[PDB]
Amino acid sequence: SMEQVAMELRLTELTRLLRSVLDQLQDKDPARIFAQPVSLKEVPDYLDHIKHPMDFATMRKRLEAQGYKNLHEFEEDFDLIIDNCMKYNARDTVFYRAAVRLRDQGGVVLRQARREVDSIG
Ligand code: NA
Repeated sequence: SMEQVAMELRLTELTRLLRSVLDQLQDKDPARIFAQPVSLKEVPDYLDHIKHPMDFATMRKRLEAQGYKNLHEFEEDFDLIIDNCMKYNARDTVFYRAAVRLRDQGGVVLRQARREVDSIG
């Protein structure tokens, strides 16, 4: 059907907006602390602490499969990256502090994305 292709035109265009948003969030992490999953060989207890790991490469694979049906789903994943990191690492660490900064800088980008997704549809 034609409707399915119009929805697909919108899921596709959402993906195009989310890709720009992802690239912009990932520029606020020049250290690349959040680029790839935490290594279970280097952190073998990780899953005893964090039940849903997330990272930017994993978000990108989902994005490129058109796996985000709305901005809420995308934001949930971004907040995992931040939230996992602030739980696992102590407050006085470079990692915990990188997450705070990412969150703060990410907020501005996400605020305007919520407007563009509402505005365009
Ligand atoms: Na903690």
